[PDB]
This record gives sequence, structure tokens and C-alpha cells, in this order.
Amino acid sequence: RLVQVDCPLGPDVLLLQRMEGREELGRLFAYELHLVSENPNLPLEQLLGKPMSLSLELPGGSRRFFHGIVARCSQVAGHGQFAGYQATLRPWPWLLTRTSDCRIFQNQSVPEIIKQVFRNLGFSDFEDALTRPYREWEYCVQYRETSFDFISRLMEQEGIYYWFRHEQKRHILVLSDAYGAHRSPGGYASVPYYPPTLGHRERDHFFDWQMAREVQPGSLTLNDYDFQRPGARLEVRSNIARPHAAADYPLYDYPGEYVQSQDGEQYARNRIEAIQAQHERVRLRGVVRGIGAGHLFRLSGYPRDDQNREYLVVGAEYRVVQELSQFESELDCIDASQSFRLLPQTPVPVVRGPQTAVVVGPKGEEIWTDQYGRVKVHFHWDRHDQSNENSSCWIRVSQAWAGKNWGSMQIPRIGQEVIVSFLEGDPDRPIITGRVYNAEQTVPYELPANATQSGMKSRSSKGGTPANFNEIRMEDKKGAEQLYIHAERNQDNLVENDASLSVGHDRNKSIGHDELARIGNNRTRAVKLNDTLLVGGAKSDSVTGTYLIEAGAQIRLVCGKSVVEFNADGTINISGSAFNLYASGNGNIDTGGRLDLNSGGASEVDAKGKGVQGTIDGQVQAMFPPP
Amino acid sequence: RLVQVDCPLGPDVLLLQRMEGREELGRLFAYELHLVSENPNLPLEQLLGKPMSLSLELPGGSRRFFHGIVARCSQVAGHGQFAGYQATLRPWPWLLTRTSDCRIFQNQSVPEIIKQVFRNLGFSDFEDALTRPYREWEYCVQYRETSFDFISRLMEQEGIYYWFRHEQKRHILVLSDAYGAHRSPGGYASVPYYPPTLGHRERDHFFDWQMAREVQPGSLTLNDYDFQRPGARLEVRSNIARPHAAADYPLYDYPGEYVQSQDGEQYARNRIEAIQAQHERVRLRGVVRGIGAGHLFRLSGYPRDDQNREYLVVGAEYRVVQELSQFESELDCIDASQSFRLLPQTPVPVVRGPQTAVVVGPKGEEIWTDQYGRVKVHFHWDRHDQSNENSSCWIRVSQAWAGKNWGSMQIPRIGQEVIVSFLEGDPDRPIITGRVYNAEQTVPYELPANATQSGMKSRSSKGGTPANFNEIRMEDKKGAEQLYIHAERNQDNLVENDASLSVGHDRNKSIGHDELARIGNNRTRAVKLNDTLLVGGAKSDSVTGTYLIEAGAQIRLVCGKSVVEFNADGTINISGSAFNLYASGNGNIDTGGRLDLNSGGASEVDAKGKGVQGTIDGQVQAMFPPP
Amino acid sequence: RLVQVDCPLGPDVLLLQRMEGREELGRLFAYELHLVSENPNLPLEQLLGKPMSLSLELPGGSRRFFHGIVARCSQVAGHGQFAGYQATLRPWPWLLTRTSDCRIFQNQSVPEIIKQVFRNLGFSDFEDALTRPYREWEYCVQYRETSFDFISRLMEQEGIYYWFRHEQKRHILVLSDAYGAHRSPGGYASVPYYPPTLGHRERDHFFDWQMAREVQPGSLTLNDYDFQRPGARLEVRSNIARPHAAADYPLYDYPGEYVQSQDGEQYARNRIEAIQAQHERVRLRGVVRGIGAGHLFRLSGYPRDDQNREYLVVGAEYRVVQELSQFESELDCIDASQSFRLLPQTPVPVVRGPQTAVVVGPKGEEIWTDQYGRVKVHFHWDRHDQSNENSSCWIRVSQAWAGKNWGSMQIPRIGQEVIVSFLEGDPDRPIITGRVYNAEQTVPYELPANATQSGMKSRSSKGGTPANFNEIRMEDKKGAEQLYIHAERNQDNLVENDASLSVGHDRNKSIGHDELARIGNNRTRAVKLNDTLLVGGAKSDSVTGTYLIEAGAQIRLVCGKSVVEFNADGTINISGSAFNLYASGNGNIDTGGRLDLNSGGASEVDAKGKGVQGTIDGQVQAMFPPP
Repeated sequence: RLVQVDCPLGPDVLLLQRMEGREELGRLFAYELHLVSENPNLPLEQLLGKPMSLSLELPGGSRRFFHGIVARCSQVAGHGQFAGYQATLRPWPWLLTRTSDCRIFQNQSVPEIIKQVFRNLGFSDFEDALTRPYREWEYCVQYRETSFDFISRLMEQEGIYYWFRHEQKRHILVLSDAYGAHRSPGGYASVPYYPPTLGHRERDHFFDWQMAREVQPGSLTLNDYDFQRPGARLEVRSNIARPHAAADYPLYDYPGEYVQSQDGEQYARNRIEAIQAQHERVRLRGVVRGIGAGHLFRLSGYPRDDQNREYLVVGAEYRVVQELSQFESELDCIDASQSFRLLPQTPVPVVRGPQTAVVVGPKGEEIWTDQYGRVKVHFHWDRHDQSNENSSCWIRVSQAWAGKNWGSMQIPRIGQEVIVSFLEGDPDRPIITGRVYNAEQTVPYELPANATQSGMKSRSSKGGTPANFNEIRMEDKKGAEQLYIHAERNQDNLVENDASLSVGHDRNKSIGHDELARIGNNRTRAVKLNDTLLVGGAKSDSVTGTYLIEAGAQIRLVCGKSVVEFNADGTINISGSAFNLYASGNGNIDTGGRLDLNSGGASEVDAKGKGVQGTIDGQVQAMFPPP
Repeated sequence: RLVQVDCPLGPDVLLLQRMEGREELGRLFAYELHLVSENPNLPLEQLLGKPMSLSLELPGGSRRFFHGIVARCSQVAGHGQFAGYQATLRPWPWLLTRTSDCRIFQNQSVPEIIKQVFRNLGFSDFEDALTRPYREWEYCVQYRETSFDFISRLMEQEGIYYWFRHEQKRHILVLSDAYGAHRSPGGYASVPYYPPTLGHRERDHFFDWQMAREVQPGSLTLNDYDFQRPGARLEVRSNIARPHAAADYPLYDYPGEYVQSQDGEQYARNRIEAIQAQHERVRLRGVVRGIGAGHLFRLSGYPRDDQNREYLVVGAEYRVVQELSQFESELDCIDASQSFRLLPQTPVPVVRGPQTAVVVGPKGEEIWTDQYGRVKVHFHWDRHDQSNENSSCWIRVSQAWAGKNWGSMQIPRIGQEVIVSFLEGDPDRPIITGRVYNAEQTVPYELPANATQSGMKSRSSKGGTPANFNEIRMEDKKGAEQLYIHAERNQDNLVENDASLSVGHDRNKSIGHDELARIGNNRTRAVKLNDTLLVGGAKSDSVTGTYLIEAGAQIRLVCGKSVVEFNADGTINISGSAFNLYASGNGNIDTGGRLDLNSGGASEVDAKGKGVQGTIDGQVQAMFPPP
Repeated sequence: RLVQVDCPLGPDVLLLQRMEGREELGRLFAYELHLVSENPNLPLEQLLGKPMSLSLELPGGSRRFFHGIVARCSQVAGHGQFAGYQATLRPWPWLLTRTSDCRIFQNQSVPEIIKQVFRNLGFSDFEDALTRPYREWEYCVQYRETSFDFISRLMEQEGIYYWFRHEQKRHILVLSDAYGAHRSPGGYASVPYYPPTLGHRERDHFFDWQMAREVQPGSLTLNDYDFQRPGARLEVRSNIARPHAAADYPLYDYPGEYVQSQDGEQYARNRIEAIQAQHERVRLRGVVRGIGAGHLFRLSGYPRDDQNREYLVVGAEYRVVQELSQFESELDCIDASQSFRLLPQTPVPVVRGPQTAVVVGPKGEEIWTDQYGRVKVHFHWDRHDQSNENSSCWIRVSQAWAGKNWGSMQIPRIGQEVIVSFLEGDPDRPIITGRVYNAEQTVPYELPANATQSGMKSRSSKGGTPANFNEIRMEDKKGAEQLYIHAERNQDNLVENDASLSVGHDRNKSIGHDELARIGNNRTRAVKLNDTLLVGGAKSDSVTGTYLIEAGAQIRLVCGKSVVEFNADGTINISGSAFNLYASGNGNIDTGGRLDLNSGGASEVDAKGKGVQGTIDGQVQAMFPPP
């Protein structure tokens, strides 16, 4: 018969004038439909965005379907007898180009991610015909890209492609990775080749043939870096050999976007197989009506015998004209023995520069980190998270100094704003390279008042207040410089050899409780002027050997009524209430002059205000004022 | 008549053979002119870069003008009778493509910036017809882009577009954002539609019609982050509703390049309206001579009655042929009720990586900062600044550790080189992420001699010298390690609990003036070997309670000629010039052996060189050498 | 006769039907060859990537050859008397597109680099005819770019262009920078012009002529920054003047990718001349057979006399058909007085974001750096280095704080992982913007157990162990806070004015050897309660002036059997074995009460367990336990 056009609002309504289509493996098809109708005003809104189908009759009475969605439709002017319409038919994945999103996918395989993207927007017409197993991705971001671009690039990276299967009421995206996903349509497992010389030929056949070969790179070598295994040899290479000349030129790329050698080997295989796919393509013009992109057929009857083989259709163009029926298609084919892989055509997203994010973690915690000192962050574009420990992957944090179990360390805490950079601009590879203050997380010292201070201030955890901190600060204000050292709890200074302290002016030391000072050998102390001691309790000096007391002028020992005075000239004055002098052996009292007993020569010697307990305690307590 | 060609050097000189033109809203037009002249050598240099005009006669005797600048012109070979020339006509903004510049615009609206760019290069033929008010930009950079791309990109972002109005002597760029900026040419407020079937038609009319609808996204959602308002909800959404299917797919983007919710809402409106603009496009072919891109007309007489409406011409193509006159235009139109907005076609500039810049500020200061610890910088590509406080906007500085009123802080000072990064690569979003030393701002410690040292060194401000600094340094040289702590002014160490000091070898303490040491409770000091004290002035020990002095071998108190000696065996030796022993009560002198008075038993006991004031002071001053 | 084709396996085999060619200066040719053969199965593999030659004979019997390689070959189907084949002919440089690699070139000129790339993949057919001298480059990256793109970008950046000269057996890439590598083909130094009006002409001539003039920028201004000369004025400008209007609009760009003004002057000059190159294009259609791009010809016999000049072929288009020969070329030309420079067309490599690297150095050292504190780092994409001091160029390291001979400093050491960022995305401008820990170079404190600690830990060099380090750490754990200060060797603290120490609870000081403490003026020590002293050796106090000892309750001096006791009430008790009291002058013993001699009033006074050498030493040694 002809080809029939069925759509919502009526099957009888639209008559196909001409159709021109393009199909390609792992790509959206396009069907340009020129149509007529007796109705000069079919409402475009009523068929736009809705499905439309083409029914082409095959040998045997069965029909081939061209099903898709009307992405665009037009009313073109005409004279009285017929009215002109045009429609473009695209597959349902094209509707994913109408929607864009920033989203993070975690701990899923690419097929799992793709299916989720499909099912979320309520799409169901698809099939998994994948044979290989696909790695689970730790972190995979859809960033600033339409959902279609997102799934497409993922398929391109993992070596997944699709073809469409058209039924009367639905068309189905088939996910594929091997020869076993493709089939031959009934009555078209083997088509023949007949030269155009005959005039008319009865059966569906091919009438033109071409084969073309291009020089392609012979190998792809990939490389990457896993910080958890810095010494690992992650270099991988995949080779494809051709018999012709100049078939040995090598490709190299970094990074290969993998962490496990097995994954990289596959990725390298995919990319080179995809490049190699276009080394030998056969083009066949024909009236073959059953064969479409994704279909397997065999060629028979061509002069060059080796060419009579099984082909995989990678691309097809179509032309159908009707007078009110002739069908012709040009096919792009490769040997079915060859392995098809998609070229990286859909653009990969790239974060042009660094952005800021918020350090996140579990409900309870203040700090959330791991063995490598990483943190989890929440991005500003993420709308589908809970700002918890599940917001992102573990991200590495740059430091001031990093070495082998030594260096600097300041772990980003929950709630703080960090600067996140992206390795090679890859949104799937974040790394933290900065810390910034904002309106809530404010600067330590009041600015611009304290522009001259410099420093590090900490914060106790968990449950600290602005009073609980460990710091070091350097004041630069000229003539008011100062270095401050705060230990909220205990402070421990430890010097393995010689410690020096040089203070230009005064030193003021105050211990609230007990001080213990031990010297392992000799201790020497020199005071250029006055030395003073005040003890509010009891003093005890204990020397194992010899104790010496020297004075240039005078030595006094005063205690209440007891007064003892030794002078430089040799005068010795001892006063008290009563005195007792005893010796077990002999006692000698000698004078070069007279020795007087109760003559009146010796009287009470002045205490000069010293030795009074009340006064001394007053002087001591004066050093320790109450708050 | 026909169409006439007027240019510098003569109106009679050039005759239009054929013309083909392109016009589009908010885009530069292009007019391809094939022309002949009797003169076989019009000098190309004489008409190139100067304006050229086309005068097409309208009904009513009035004329339509096609005015522009000759961007390129050619002398083509010809036959004897006439010589052929061709020129391409573009509007004057095209000359902005001849010039490129890096420049910073501060505190102006986009229209203001557009006008400034225009007036600077001496262009005046333009018109402001904007109805809405446009936000003032704090910071807006023209970076590595032609002036045209710069102005075009801003218009596209703010929903501004332009059309041209052609006079005999000038053509004028009209800035537009609404229906009110467009007009209808005289005699063309209403054009009729006549089918081409009729044969020949007298009046200017349309003879072909098409309307087309395409599926477009139904919403755009934008988002951004303002550090001055970290908690703010800046997410915005803009909807356009269509009656057809699949019209509700949503778009999302970040950042929206805004800080105020209201402005972002506008930005979301502009971008979605631009997307929606291409949902319903009408194409009209005609012999209509008055209608041009930017013009409003009405259609009359078309079969589909609703289509007889007011249209805005978004794009026009032209074909004019003359024999030695026929005029044809194809029009791209939208409903005038719809709001036209430009698509983001002109590329936005992006700083691919980080650059370095110099911190600037007012003449007097050494440090210039604000409440958020920001600094102002001078870029190396900026030629139109003064390297002062007006060079740039306030830029945030990354730190080692940043939290809520705690963390690290080191403010970049004026004159220093910093590393500036750009958020999402946006030149309008700078952020400082690094500090680098250079040939002038040199490293603190001499390298590579002191590669082993580590540290932070400060600088007093203002008016500091290399002598004025607070630092901490760590020497790593093996066997020569050292930690240095410098306080140029005062040093304050504060420990809330227990302080420990452990020194493996010697400790050397030196105070230039007074030391005061207070212990809140008990003080215990132990010396494993020898204890020595030297006092150059007067010593005073004051105990409130009991003072004990014990020694294993001997206790000596010597002071000049007075000598007192207590021995372990029990010998007690007192020497002096004179001695006075007095008691108010009773005095007892007892000996288990004999008591001898002036027998000769007691003699002067040796001072052993001690107690001489000159010697003592000498020992003290030895500890405090000059200068 | 005609055009003959010689290729591998037989020249008689391939007979050229038609061909179309495209040639252009500084770009590889494309030659489309349709062909017939009596053999309907020439195998493509025998010819593909092999060289192919086309011989068109000149006047005089001499021959023109088009030489090149077959990039692609197709067998088209046929009918009986012939068979159809097609070949594409490209030059050998094109095979560089089949090979890509990351690489770093060190201290070479661009020509030297290019020749290396040629010689390495073993190409020999090339020639240098450069007149100008080309600077050596410090560092030059080939990154994520095939070899062809790499060489061509460098050529475009240095204004080198190339052309082809074909021999029967070889084709040769000739590199040039001026009018002097150009030559004229034999018999074609001056061709003639004959108008088509004359009819048909036998001898090689031109029959169509056109000129083209466009509006181009009149100047290019470049700028850059050299940190080794921060004050340097590196702005450079290059002008080209034209007589027509609007010819003075200026271009500006940054960075100019230079450090020396002379280099930038040239680089600005090359890029302006290339823009300028396309301002006056002459196009001549022709039947002349010797003329090819790169070739200098002259023109005779054109009406416009000035146009009879010397021209440089910038491009040629080519068409030959043959029935079994008629030859036409269109040429694009520029005056020879002008100087061609290619367009910056092959895209530049661009590192979207930051990388990770390992610092390298000489075999012996631990740290390798320079006067500016720079380090040499080794990339992960590099495969041709030795991870030594030659891997990379000198790279600058960001710091926490950088000023004029002050600030922070922590030099990256060998082996450590750093973050490499790239100035304006340029792979030949890397700098360090981060330090990161990994699985080998691990965090200083064990995480996440010690997430609460904060700090800087050092490492002695050379030959340090985990025991050898200088650190500062801040414990934030609530209720267990601590600040730790480690000096592996000596510690030196220096305060120019007042030093303060405030300890809330206990202070514990321990010196392993000698402590020396000197006070420049007054020293005051106050103990609110009990004071204790323990000396294991000998104690010596020496006061220059007056020593006073006061007590509220009692003063005791005990030493073995000698016991001295002074009480508050005034009782004075002296006991011992024997006592000797001597005076040079008079001695007075007086009592207000009775004076008793051997009455029995005075007895031995209790030592109370004090003064025993063994006991005292026991107390002292208790303070100094053995390990």
C-alpha cells in the first residue's frame, strides 16, 4: 500500500507526503515529515509533544513502524485542495534535553544512574541488554548539563550505546554493549545485491556499494593517580592492529578517570575501539525496507565475495515519497565482527574555577573526618541532600605543610565555609584548597580595628564557648607590639637541650597554686641590686653540705623580742628576753679587752620594726590582693 | 523607481546590481551589495570603512534607507561596458569588533556601561528606549574580549536587545526591552496577504505563510550564594505555561550571577523568556518594502483568522535585483504580545586559571582591609587604574583555618603579591587563595642557605624597620635544631591550669630589670648539687611563721670581722671586735666540761676570705658585664 | 599529455579521472582523487597510508608532481568497463594527528622542539629556511594534544609558517619566517592575464581577477608580569597603518606569554601582522600549471596597472578532469611586500583545574630549593623524566603570609605531594597552591582519634627520625586541652620589653643540668604559704650590702650537734659540744635578771630530727629519682 500516519486526534487525519530521516547508533534519530490533510487547521498544540507513528508495509503483509515524539510541528500555507503540515519526530530521550539539573550520584553504577534518571522523569520504555559488569561509582556529579547530555556522556565513557526498537504504540531504547544485543528483523536476515542495470527489480535489495578505509591511531595509553596507593603503576594501554601502513601511531591521555587498573584498562579499550570503529565503513544504498540502525543483516550477491558478510548498521538515512510509494535508505555499516563503541561527542562539564562549600557532618558531631584528614562538604547548588554525612564524598584538605607523619594540620569543622577546587576542572574530583570567613563565621579579631594583629585561635570541642581557646597572636601596632600565648587547660614546654630566656625589661610571673622547680646540677642566681623574699607560711632551707652567708655590711636575724646583729666592723649585738648557752664539752669566752658581766655595757638592741609577725604577714598578704 | 546607492565620493557613481541582506533583533545586520560603475577604478581605500547607503522607493514617494558602514569592499573583474564592485555593509557597532580591552567597571548599571563604552570610542548614533530599571553592578569586568562581545554579553544577560533605525545620513542603534521601543513604518501598520495563485498583484503584500511550534522548557530555576548573608534563601524560579504536552520540563542553573533575590528573579525571567521566544515562530515571505527587523506590523486577509494579528519582526532576509527592480523579504516574526529576549549566544569570558595581583590601598596606610578581612588588589592587565583603594572591589582572602570568631588570620598588606582565583572562572568574582614571594618581596630567611628553617616572621606597622618584628622559627638542621621566639615589644603567656617546663640541659635566664614572682600557695625548689646566690644590693627574707636553716656539715655566717661558725660535731665559733649579749630576763651559761674566761682558749676564727665587701661586689659585677 | 598516477604496486594501474585540491600556507593540503582501474579489486591495504604521486606535465616537457600520503581510500562499485576508486592525499605532518602525548621540553627553541618531534617519530622530509632567531624556552609543555596540534600552535605563536615542495619521490615541508624562503617555479616567474572576452588562449594564463579589502585592527598591545622584575615595564605595542578610514582601532591582550620585552614585541608583531595579512586579498582564477601555495609569481597584462605585481600564494584551489585534461586553479594572494603570519587557529592546551605533584630533586638531598623559595615537582602525566632535578622548571610555592623579607615560610620537601595550579590555565605556567597528605605521607596526628588537635610538627634534616622534631600543637578536646611546645635541640626566647607569665594552678619546672638566672635590677619573690629549699651540695649566699632575716614565730639554725634557736617571746637557745666566743675589743654579758653559770639552767636543746646529713640528703635525693 503506502505508509500510514497515526497520531492522537486520528489515524485517518494525516497523509504522509514525504519523509526524510536520519538514524545513528547511540544517538537520537530525526524524522522530517512533510504531510497533508483535508483539514486546513489541525491544532498543533493537540499533537505537539505527543507521539506520532509511521506504518510502512513490508513483504508478507507485516508492517515496520517509525515511532517517535513530535518535537516540533508547523502549519504551512497552501491553496484549496490540501493543507500542508510538517512535523519532526524525535525519540523520547530528546525530552531529557528539555530538563537540566545539578545533582550528586553516590555509590551507583552508570547503568543504575541512567535508569534512575529515566525513572525519575517517569520514562519506562527502555531495556537493559548489557552483558559486561559495570563498576560502581563512588562519586558522580551531574553538573550544569541537561539530563540527556549527562546520560549520554556517561554511556560514551563506559562504552555503552543504544538502538531503538519501534512498536506500533511505543518505541524502546535498548541499552547495549555487545553483539548479542543486536538482532535481524524478520525477512531481512539476508538481503541481496542487484546492480541498477536491470530496469525494475521485484524484491527489496541493495543497488550501490562502497567501502572506505582511513588511517587511525593504533593504541591508547592512559594513566592516573590514586593517593591511597601513591606507588602503584596505574598505566594502562590498549592496542588495535591493522595490516596497512602508518597503523602504529600511539595516543596518550591523562587523567584516565579511574582508580583501579581494571577499570582503566576497560576505559582505554573503549576509547580506542571507538576510534577504530571508523577505520572500515561500508555504505549501501538500497530499497531494503526492514533494515534500520542497530539491525544486523547479511549481504549476498556482490561481485567482491569477501564483502558478502554480516553487517551492523551504525547509521541510516531514509527518503520516502508518496504521490496522492517508494522507499530508499542509505546505510552506514561496519563488520559485525568489529565492536562498536561511541565516540566522545557529547561535551563533558567542567568547573571553570573554584567555588565555596560548607563543611558538613553527622547530627551530633562538631568535627567529622577520616584517616587521611578529609572532610565532607555541602555544595550550594545541591538541592537534593540533607546537609549531613551523606552530602558528598570524602574530600582531601590542603594544608600549610604536609610531610611523612609531620607538618601542619587544621581540620575543617562542621559549618565552616571552605574553598573547593576541582582537579582538572572535573566536578567529580573535588579538593579543598582554602578557608574563608563570612558573615556568620567571622574573623577572630575585630576588623579593621585590629588589622595589625596576626594569629591562630582555637576552639574547644565538643561544646566550647568563646572563652575556651588555645591561641598565639602577634600584635604589630608600632610601640604596642605584643605576643600572646593562651593555653586553656595545661601548657607543656619541653626542651631537649639548652633553653634561653632574655627579657629586656621586667618579668612578671604569677602561679596560682604550687610551683616546683628542680635543678639537676648547679643553680646560680645573680641580682645586681635588691633581693626580696616574702613567705606567708613557713620557710625551710635544707643543705646536705655547707651553707654560707656572706655580707659586705651587716647580717640581721630578727624574730619578735629576739634580735641578732652582726656588723662589718666586728660588732656583735644579741638581744632577747632570756638566753641559754650550753655546751657538752668546754666553753671559752675570751676578750682582748675587758669582759664585763652586768656592768650595763650591753643593752637591748633595736629591732627597727622587724620581726613582728603581724607586720610581716601584712607585707605578704599585700602581694596577694583579693579580686 | 529603483534603488539608489549613495556614498562618499558620489551618489551618481555607483549603481546597485543586486543586494542580499540579513537582519536579526539584537544582532548586527549584514548587507551584501553587488554594484556596477562606469569608472573602472574607484579607489577602494576611499570608500572602505566609511558609510554607504541604499535608497529604496516606497509607495507614496517616500523612501526607505539601508545605511551602514563598508566593512569590506571588492573590485571584481568585468566586461567593457560597466565595471563591477562589491561591498558588505554592517552597522557601526561592528567596529567594536575591531577593538579589544581589559577593563574594570565599578558601580554602574549595564546600560550605563554600554553607553560609556560607546561614548569613549566616539560613537553617538544610538538611543535609549529602555522601560525597566536596571541594577547597578558593584564589579563588572571586560576581560580578554572585544568591546562588541562585551556589550553584547551584558545586553543578553539583562534582557536588553537592539534594532536599527535607518535615516538618510545616519543609522541609529535603539536599545530596547519592551514592546514600547518598537514602531510601525508609515503605510505599513497593516499589510495584506494575497495568495500567489492570483497571477499578478499591485500592492505590497505577503504571499506565503508558515507558523511553527516547538517544545520548550517550562521553567528556569536559579541559585547563588551571598557570604554576607550565608543563611539567605536565594533560590528563584520563573515559569511559562503552554497548553501542549511535555511543556513542563524544568531547568536549573548555578550560579545565577546575582546577590539580591529580586535581581535574580529578573535574571530567571529574562533567560526563560528568551528560551520561550522560539516556541511559536511565524514566517512571512513578501514584497513588503517598508517592513524591517524591529518593526511592528499587522497581517490582514489570511485564511486562519487568529493569525491576522500584530507581529514583531525578529529577523529578516532580503533579495533585491536590478536590470541595466524587484524586492523580496522573508520575515521571522513572533506575536507582539509575547516578550522577546536575546539568547545567550555571545561567549562569556572566563579566567582559565589563577593569576597574581598586587594588594593596593590609600596612600598613607600599610594595611587596608574591612570587617570581613578583605583586601583590594591591582591586576596586571588593568591599565585604567591608579593602584589605589579604587583599583578593584573588596576581595576575600583565604586562611589556614577559619571558624566562628576563631581560627587563623594573616591579612595581606599593601604592596604584596597575592594569588587571585576566580569563582567558576568568573572574572567578576575574584577571591584570594595564595601568597607568593618575589624578587622585591623576598623570603624571610636566606635561601637556599636556610632551606632547613621554618617559620612566621612579622613586621611592625606603621613605620617598622627590619629590626621590628615578632616571630617564631624552627631550625631543622640536624644537630643544630632550634626554636626561636621573638616579641619585639611585650610578651604575655597565660595558662589557665598547669604549666610545665622540661629542659634537658642548661637553662639561661636573663632579666634586664625587675623580676617579680608570686606563688599562690607552696613553693618547692630542689638543687641536686650546688646552690649559689649573688646580690649586689640589700637582701631581705621575711617569713610570717617559722624559718628553719639546716645543714649536714657546717653553717657559716661571716660579715667582715664578725665571724660565726656552727659545725656538725657541735663546735660553735664566734669571732668579732666587740660583742654584746643582753637579756631582759635570766641568762644561763652552762658547760658539761670547764668554762674558761680569758684562759686563751678562744681565738679569732678565720673568715677564709669571705665577708669582704669589695670581694663580694666584685663577684656580683662579674655576673653583669658591660656594656 | 595528461595527469599520471604512480603509487605502490604500479603506476600503469591507476588512471586519474578527476581531482580537487586545497592548499594553504602553514596548513596541510588535502587532495581528493577520484580514479578508475581495469582491476576491480586493487586492495586498499597495499596503498593506504602509503605515499601517492600525481604528475601533471608543464610546458617544456617538465613535470609538476602532487606528492602526499593516502589517509583514506574507498572502493566505489562499478559497472563493467572500469572500476572506481577514491583517494585522499594529505602530507606526512598529518600523521602527527594520529599520535598524542604529554611532554615537557626544556631549554630549547620552538624550531628545535619541532625538529625533535619530527626526528623522534622519524620524519626526515623537512627543511629550515628561517631567517630570524628564535628564543630558547625555559619550560614548554605538550599536554593533552596530538603532535600536529602541538607543533602548529608553537609555529603560530612564533609566526613560523610552512609550505610544500614536491619531488617525484618525496614531498618536503619547508619552514619559513620571511619572503626569502619563497621561490618561483621554472617558467612561471611571470604569467600573463587574458580576459575571457578574447575567447580561448592556448598558453598558461589568468582570466579572472578580484581584490578585497576589509577593516582590520590597527594595533595590538600585549602585557605580562615577571616576578623576578616586579617593577619592570613589560607593555609592548605593534602598529600597522592603513590609509583608509576606521583603520586605527586597538587590540589588547594579557598575558602575552613572554618575560622579556623584546620577545613580547615580536609576539605582538607576529599576531598583528597575521590579522593584517587578510586585509588585502587578491584572488585570481587560472589555467597556469606551475603555481602552488608558497610559490612567488608575478602578473602581467591587467588593465589596472598597479596590480601587475609580485604575489605570494597563500592558498590554492584545484580541479582537474579527464576523459579516457583541463586544469584550473583559483588562487588567494597577498602582495609579496607584505609579510604573512599565520592565524592563531590550532587551539591552545588548557589545564581546567589544579593537579597533584610530587616534589623532586637531586639524589642526595632532602630539600631542593632556590633563592625565591621555589621547588621542582614531578607530574603524573610525565613519562619521560627521571623524577630528579631535571623533571620540571622552577615553580613557586604559595605561603600563608608573604611580605618584604618577612612572613611565613614552609618549603616543600622531596617526595611530598603538592597541589599544582596553572596561571591563566597555561600548562607552561604552573605554580603551587596547596599541600596535601596521602597514604604514604600521612597526617601528623592519628585521625580521626585526634581530630581535636591542631598544629605544626617539624622534621630534622638531613637524616631525621620520627623522634627528631620541633613542634607546637593545640589540643582542643574539652576538659583535656593542652598546648605543647617542642624544641628538639636548643630553645631561645627573646623579649625586648616586659614578659608576663600567669599560671592558674601548678607550675612544674625541671632543668637537667645547670640553671643560671640573672636579674638586672631588683628581684622580688612572694609565697603566700610555705617555702622549701633542698640542696644536695653546698649553698652559698653573698650579699654586697645588708642581709636581713625576719620571722614572726621562730628562727632556727641547726647543724648536727650545734643547735641555735631564736623565738618570738625572746628566748635564745644555743646548744653544742663546745663553744668559743672571742672579741678583739671588750665583751659584755648583761642580764636584767640573774646570770647563772653552771647552775644547771641551760641544757642541750632539741634538734627535732633536723641537721642530720643523712636525713637531708635523703630528702634531696627523693626529688631526683633514677630512671
